[PDB]
Amino acid sequence: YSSANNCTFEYVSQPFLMDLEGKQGNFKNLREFVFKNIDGYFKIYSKHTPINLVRDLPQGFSALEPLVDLPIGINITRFQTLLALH
Amino acid sequence: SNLKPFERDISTEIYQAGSTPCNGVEGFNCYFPLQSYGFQPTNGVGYQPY
Ligand SMILES: *[C@@H]1O[C@H](CO)[C@@H](O)[C@H](O)[C@H]1NC(C)=O
Ligand SMILES: *[C@@H]1O[C@H](CO)[C@@H](O)[C@H](O)[C@H]1NC(C)=O
Repeated sequence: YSSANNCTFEYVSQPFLMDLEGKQGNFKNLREFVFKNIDGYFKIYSKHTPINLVRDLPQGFSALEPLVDLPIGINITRFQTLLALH
Repeated sequence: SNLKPFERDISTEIYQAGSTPCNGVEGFNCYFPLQSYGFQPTNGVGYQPY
């Protein structure tokens, strides 16, 4: 983006530093999320786990902890992802 | 349509009583969803702001 206009909410967490430079191969971290909207509350659950696997999803039980509950009240029908290009 | 609890309907689409295209026009079956009251200190009890 190149703008910021008519904002009704902003949140920023504490700054950290993570992998940014270009790498290609087996993935190292699987970060799973659940996004749901209940009565205007946007509930985000997630779990980050180490992996050593490039192929399809590993089989194995893993529970997702809750992390965020955002009161937004927006009628959501579509969504899109954001990809990083080197 | 009606609203779900705690829905904030900010939309300003042109309401149609019957069925006709509307493109921001005020016409027969092309009405606005936005309406207002004119509150004056002399208006009736049921017409005062709360
Ligand atoms: C956004 O801000 C402008 C101010 O120029 C205002 O006129 C407009 O109603 C606001 N809301 C939207 C949805 O654009
Ligand atoms: C949300 O928007 C869609 C239009 O894409 C509409 O059909 C639907 O009724 C809206 N939901 C509510 C609760 O108004």
